[PDB]
Amino acid sequence: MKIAIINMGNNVINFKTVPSSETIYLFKVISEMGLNVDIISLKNGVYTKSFDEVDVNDYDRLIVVNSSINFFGGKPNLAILSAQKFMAKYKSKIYYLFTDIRLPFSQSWPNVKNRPWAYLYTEEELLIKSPIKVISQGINLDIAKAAHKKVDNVIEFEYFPIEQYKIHMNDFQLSKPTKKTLDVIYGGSFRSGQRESKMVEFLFDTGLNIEFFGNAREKQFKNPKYPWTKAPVFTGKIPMNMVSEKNSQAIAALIIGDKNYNDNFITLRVWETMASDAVMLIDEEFDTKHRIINDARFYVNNRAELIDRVNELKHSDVLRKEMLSIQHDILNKTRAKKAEWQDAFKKAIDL
Ligand SMILES: O=c1ccn([C@@H]2O[C@H](COP(=O)(O)OP(=O)(O)O)[C@@H](O)[C@H]2O)c(=O)[nH]1
Ligand SMILES: [Mg+2]
Ligand SMILES: [Mg+2]
Repeated sequence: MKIAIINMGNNVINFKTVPSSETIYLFKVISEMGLNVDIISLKNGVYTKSFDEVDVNDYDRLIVVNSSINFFGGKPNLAILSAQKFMAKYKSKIYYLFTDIRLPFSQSWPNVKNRPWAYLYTEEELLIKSPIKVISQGINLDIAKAAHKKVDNVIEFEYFPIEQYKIHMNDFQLSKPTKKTLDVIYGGSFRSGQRESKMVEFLFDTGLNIEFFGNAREKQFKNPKYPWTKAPVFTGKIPMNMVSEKNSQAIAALIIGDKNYNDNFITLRVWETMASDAVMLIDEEFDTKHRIINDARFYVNNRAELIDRVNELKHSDVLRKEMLSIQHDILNKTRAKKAEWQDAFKKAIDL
């Protein structure tokens, strides 16, 4: 029994990049389940074996982490091409880990054929024909299916909370009390504006000391539908393995998501935030039933309520520590279900 896990569109080496980090973390959580797993990437490394040195059909299961397959500048991207070539030769079912609604499985050949460098690859080499099982982070399978409406071989769909992987690591640990330097914090990309309204509502013109880290930059917020006067401070990107420590610098950390994420996705940030020393404040619309934490104090409906809640935490250290204790307790209640989680994952990949 040998399992192979690959990232469909990014090179995997270490924790210097987010997609590489995510693949390594998934590799780790699967391995810790008592399974033999290899990460296959462009070259052999501390965490990987090269695509060329192995033979895909020697593996009993092929797991693929979702990614975009867009070629920038219309130039070749070996991570994408080699991953799909690897997938194309596999003769069994492919398990696609669908954690980002915007990254559904897609065929690269259709884009390659019209390229001047098309002569470098053949349809036979890149067209993936094996049946595929999409393992959806989102519970709503129709949304997942709508996202894959163009593919002809994506046959199955099954929900599984993939991004709980950070809390189930053998080396997982809650963040410790941290000196506060910010009132509110949020880390992420601009996600092509798929969440601009919420970002402006909760992070702009608040009068609070707010920091926005990650790939997002102030100049990206220019939609006339969502005006603002004073923006939060944009500090740049940090390694994925440092996100909880970063969140911990603030009194509170914001939870928001894409339209299709509301009452559907429980993203990685939910856990990175819950496990941090920052009080988790959730956009009401993101979890209307309060399923993450059955305590309305952790939820905010708009800018005004966010401002009120944050001030409350600033004027009462005891309230802040109470809420942190509660989210830490809730996080642990989910960790106590690791066995179930592991068995659910194994079943998801037909083991
Ligand atoms: O500087 C940063 C900012 C974000 N992240 C990671 O990127 C995720 C955010 O991804 P995205 O912006 O797509 O938001 P999501 O849709 O995950 O909420 C975080 O949870 C982190 O794991 C990171 O590693 N470094
Ligand atoms: Mg994610
Ligand atoms: Mg309220």
